[PDB]
Amino acid sequence: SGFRKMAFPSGKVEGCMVQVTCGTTTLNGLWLDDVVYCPRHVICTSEDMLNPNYEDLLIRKSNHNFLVQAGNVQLRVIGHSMQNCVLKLKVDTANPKTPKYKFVRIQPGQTFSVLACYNGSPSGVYQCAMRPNFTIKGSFLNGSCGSVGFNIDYDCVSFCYMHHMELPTGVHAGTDLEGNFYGPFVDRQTAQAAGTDTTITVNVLAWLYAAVINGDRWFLNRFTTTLNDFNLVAMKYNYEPLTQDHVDILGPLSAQTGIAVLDMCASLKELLQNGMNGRTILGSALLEDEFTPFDVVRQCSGVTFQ
Amino acid sequence: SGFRKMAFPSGKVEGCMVQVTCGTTTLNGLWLDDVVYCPRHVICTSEDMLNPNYEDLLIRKSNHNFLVQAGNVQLRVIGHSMQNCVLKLKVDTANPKTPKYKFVRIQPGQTFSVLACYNGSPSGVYQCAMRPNFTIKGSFLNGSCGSVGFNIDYDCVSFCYMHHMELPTGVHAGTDLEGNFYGPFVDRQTAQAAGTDTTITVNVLAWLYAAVINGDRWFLNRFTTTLNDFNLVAMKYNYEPLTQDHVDILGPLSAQTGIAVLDMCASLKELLQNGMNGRTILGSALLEDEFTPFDVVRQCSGVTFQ
Ligand SMILES: *[C@@H](C[N+](=O)[O-])[C@H](C[C@H]1CCNC1=O)NC(=O)[C@H](CC(C)C)NC(=O)OCc1ccccc1
Ligand SMILES: *[C@@H](C[N+](=O)[O-])[C@H](C[C@H]1CCNC1=O)NC(=O)[C@H](CC(C)C)NC(=O)OCc1ccccc1
Repeated sequence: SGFRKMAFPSGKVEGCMVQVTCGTTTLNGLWLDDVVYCPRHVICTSEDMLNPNYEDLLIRKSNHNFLVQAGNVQLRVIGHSMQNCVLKLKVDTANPKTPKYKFVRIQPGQTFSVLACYNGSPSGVYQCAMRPNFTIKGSFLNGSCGSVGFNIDYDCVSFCYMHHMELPTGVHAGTDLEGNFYGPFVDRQTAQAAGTDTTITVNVLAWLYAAVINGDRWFLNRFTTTLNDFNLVAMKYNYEPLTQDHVDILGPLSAQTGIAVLDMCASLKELLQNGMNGRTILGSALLEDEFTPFDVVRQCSGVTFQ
Repeated sequence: SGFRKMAFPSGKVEGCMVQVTCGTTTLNGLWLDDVVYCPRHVICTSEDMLNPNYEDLLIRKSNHNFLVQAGNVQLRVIGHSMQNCVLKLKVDTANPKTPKYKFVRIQPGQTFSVLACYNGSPSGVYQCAMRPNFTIKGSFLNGSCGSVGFNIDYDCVSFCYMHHMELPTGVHAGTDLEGNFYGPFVDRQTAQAAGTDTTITVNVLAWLYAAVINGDRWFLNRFTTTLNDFNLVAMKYNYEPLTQDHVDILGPLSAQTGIAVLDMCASLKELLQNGMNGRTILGSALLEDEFTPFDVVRQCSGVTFQ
């Protein structure tokens, strides 16, 4: 028993991290087969940052301008292109540690693991959700750009995130591995504010099922609700609407615990209206929204990779 | 910026996990050089568990009785011994992925990363503290025994924990890699209760410094306290006494922020006596005690491994 914010094992991704330097800027790249992927802002200087012209900046760069190191091994760059906000550096050596992989664009509300890197060396690993406003609440300092987000399914690494920037509010924004930003953000030091965030309702319900599976059941009340009546309460507390698709995704947890999803909704309604009155759930004094239903089933059933 | 419960990258440890089966029980082992380390209760059956006689049980086992697999590769066992509560299985193949490593016995209040494994395959990674009562608050199911705890310092893996059991209260207990239990626990299904737990005061102070470094400063008050006056308040709230050694360990964070440790103690005193009145600190509605001062400096300075 027990329930923790668990990251995926990072070993498959650690083998792909390199250091990319162009001029004085050094940041991380992802080395898969004979390609290194990194944020295109590696080619900016201090006072390009307001509105860089990335195409003009790249045209002035040759292959030798890019210094790529995998540990203490130099990788020779033999070609470069730009795809949206990522650079693709073709190198003369394929990564012998390239895992089975996929590039995925994740939906808001989904979770992934972040491998935070500096100078191409891993610092740590933690679990993040793509917030409804397309930001993540991470831990990133100068030098962390090109750190990636991923999920593992059996033997396959699904890369979903590459780190580019921190908004003046302290939340984080980045791209998929095709270099399209999540949300309405640009790789410029400009005015750009995150949308109002909302709480991921299906995740909160998943975590309450996790609480029940682990023996924390004090919040279960005796009532039921309709989906429409629940959603009127969700709206008032800045929660996302619960859809029939979400009800269906919670079906396995409902079955395991014997608690109908609309009965769990009535318990959540009471928590939102009344608070927790000093009580914790799975050691938290707040309602947790960064566990998906699939995260809960994985952790509560002991799903392994490969 | 930002502050997350960050685990160490797990790749160095993932390469050492194997499956050990003796009879019907399958669990995890740690494969370093030509030795596999695993909990000795792999040799028990269902109705040995109340008071197993491990020496008599092992005497009945030969090398072929132990089936060890590293992925889909069988490792042939060529010798076995027992050291305290761990088995050491000598194998015919040295692990080619053996990292630089050390066996350490950690002190209560220190943190480590856990790589949760089933059938010798990694499931996930999370950060734990050794509680003052020598338990950990983990996430472990049947099949997780032999999962290990570790810290990484540069290139060196310090193994500190091997998982053996869950107490009837839902907290977790295990050994160092010499097979000595942390705390007064035994590898028997007997009556054994954890001591009353206490909150790790130096860690709470470290996390309040982390909050200040990341811009969450609402709780800083204008007062100071003496160490003796602070400790009278700590005792009442079931916090550990703060020692001069702890004051000294908090010196780097004090310097960075300009807040004297006894000034931070006066802010913590007010939080304990008055509560947070619905306010969060680094997204938490409770005082967090599973970050060491060294964890905070590592995360806030971007320390990498190798
Ligand atoms: C990565 C750049 N790199 O590693 O070279 C960096 C991401 C960091 C900065 C601190 N927190 C992060 O998440 N990205 C940028 O610096 C980015 C560059 C633009 C061309 C997109 N700008 C940015 O994030 O500005 C905000 C900021 C900078 C420095 C400290 C705090 C916030
Ligand atoms: C590991 C055993 N294994 O993998 O084969 C297991 C640890 C688990 C059980 C569920 N939670 C854990 O942390 N350890 C034991 O089963 C242990 C064996 C004794 C000989 C020490 N006994 C034990 O933990 O009893 C409590 C328990 C068992 C099963 C479910 C919940 C609690």
